[PDB]
Amino acid sequence: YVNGETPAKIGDAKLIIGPLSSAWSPFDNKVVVYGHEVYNYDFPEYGTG
Amino acid sequence: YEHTAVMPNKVGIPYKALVERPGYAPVHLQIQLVNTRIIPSTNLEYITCKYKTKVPSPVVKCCGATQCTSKPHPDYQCQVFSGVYPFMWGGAYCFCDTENTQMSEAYVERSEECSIDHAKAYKVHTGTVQAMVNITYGSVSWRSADVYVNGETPAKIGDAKLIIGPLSSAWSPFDNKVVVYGHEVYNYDFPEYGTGKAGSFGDLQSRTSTSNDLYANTNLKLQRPQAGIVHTPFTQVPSGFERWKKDKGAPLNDVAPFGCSIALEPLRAENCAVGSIPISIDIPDAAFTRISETPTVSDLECKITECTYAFDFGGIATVAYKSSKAGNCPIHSPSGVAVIKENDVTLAESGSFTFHFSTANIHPAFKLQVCTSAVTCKGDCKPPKDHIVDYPAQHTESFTSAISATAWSWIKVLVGGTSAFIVLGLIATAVVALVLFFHRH
Amino acid sequence: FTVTGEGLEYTWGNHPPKRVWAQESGEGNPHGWPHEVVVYYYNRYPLTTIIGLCTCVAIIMVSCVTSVWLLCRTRNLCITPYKLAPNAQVPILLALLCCIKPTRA
Repeated sequence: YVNGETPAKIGDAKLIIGPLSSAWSPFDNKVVVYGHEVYNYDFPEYGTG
Repeated sequence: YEHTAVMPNKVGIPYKALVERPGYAPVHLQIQLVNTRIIPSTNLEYITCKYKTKVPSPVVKCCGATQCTSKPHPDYQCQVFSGVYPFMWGGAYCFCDTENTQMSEAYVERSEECSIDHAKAYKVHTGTVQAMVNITYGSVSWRSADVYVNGETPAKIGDAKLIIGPLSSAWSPFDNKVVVYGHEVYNYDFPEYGTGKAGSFGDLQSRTSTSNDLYANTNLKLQRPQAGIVHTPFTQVPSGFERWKKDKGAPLNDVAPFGCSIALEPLRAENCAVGSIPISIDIPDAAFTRISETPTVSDLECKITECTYAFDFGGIATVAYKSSKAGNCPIHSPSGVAVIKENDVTLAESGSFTFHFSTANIHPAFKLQVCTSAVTCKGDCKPPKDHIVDYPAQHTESFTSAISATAWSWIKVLVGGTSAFIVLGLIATAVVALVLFFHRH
Repeated sequence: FTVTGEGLEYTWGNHPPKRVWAQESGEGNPHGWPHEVVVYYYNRYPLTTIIGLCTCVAIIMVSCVTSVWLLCRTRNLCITPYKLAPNAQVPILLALLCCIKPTRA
């Protein structure tokens, strides 16, 4: 797990993986998943059409 | 007809408004809120409860030596003791003196009560706000259904269509991480499933109450059996979850501001009071009557009989009118000085009627409109005798609500006289300067 | 417990919580003598009427000394072209009305 608290035992040794230096994510706040691909689309928010 | 306005975020106080379609009589509109739930989105991280360290049966060799294997168990422990010479019922257990072996393995598993009381660790995120609104208009009775607090989704109640606007503030009483134990909610931080200091909160963390894998550190350590008795002793630090249930502070439903009562089943935060909620409603066209089929009043005279500061409905006034025909038309005070208890009046030919109002000002200077005709009202109010009441105020206190007519006179005296006493001082130096120029030539 | 106009909620034992709100009764009288208007606003606004009284006694004090700085500067300019020459005839309007020092000689 990529966080600076949880340790993992790989065989005998113990590895702590630090947090990532960038908070960048490719996703938007709203996504549309059709089939096997994702689209950074906006929503009518269930009230409009 | 579409009528947009801004309502405050108060639960018990209704919002009264008067729509005005041209060529038609005005229709009274009353919107009241019955609920206000802020529902954040949560994902469960892990649960925690009291442990139970079970011990298997140790092996006893009469004369020999074995070493155990490392087994995939949480906090598994092995320690081989040499030369015990154990005793049981019916004489000594083994014959080979001074060289014996006891295994005495132990490990930590979950308890039976973990399916009943366990603290659940949550991370919250911003979700949906939902509210319930009570709606009436004209001669139609009260109709109610729940709405969504966002400026897009409409709700159809009765024959109207209401779009509740998004909240003006994004305040939420929850922290980023919360702990839900039993009935109440706490604001707390987690050791993130990989750490635990064996005595505070995370000495036994499981991701799911029915999960197979379990993490536990409890400083489990076996001791040597004494005097030839077949038993396995151990010492360890006590439970952190048992320690947490004593040394925990006040929950979130006793600390949170704005009077937010906290429920549990979707983990909402009910009935907060912060900001304002914009409105947008669609009154049907069948609720509008023509303007020619209504009474037209004239010669309106308003006199305030009794007024008082009290929070609830403190004021009686009388209005003398003269109407052409008999009928019904609503009353409304559009200013923020006073709110009106009544909604409509029954009219006659040159009679009188009474209305009740509540205000926070010493001298009310409000006006009301009846039968699309306005009339001003003035008076004086007295402070109330009661000290503490058990209902919220119907009105809103302004900045100049407490300033009386005597206190206004002392403000004008202590500002106008001191301003003119510099102006006379400034104009005194503009007289001898003109005189000195005349004396030069 | 201090209860303000916003309210206060208290729980006692296994009883349900109860909410109480405070009104604006006070003790003083607003329509009366100057020793009663100050008392009434001292109970309703104890945090503001001790600043506004100190502000209004500071605006008045500053305005009092600035005006007499200009009034006495006007006063000695009435006299300085007339008391240097004793044979100059002082008009009777400037003796008492326009400036304080009366005529002589």
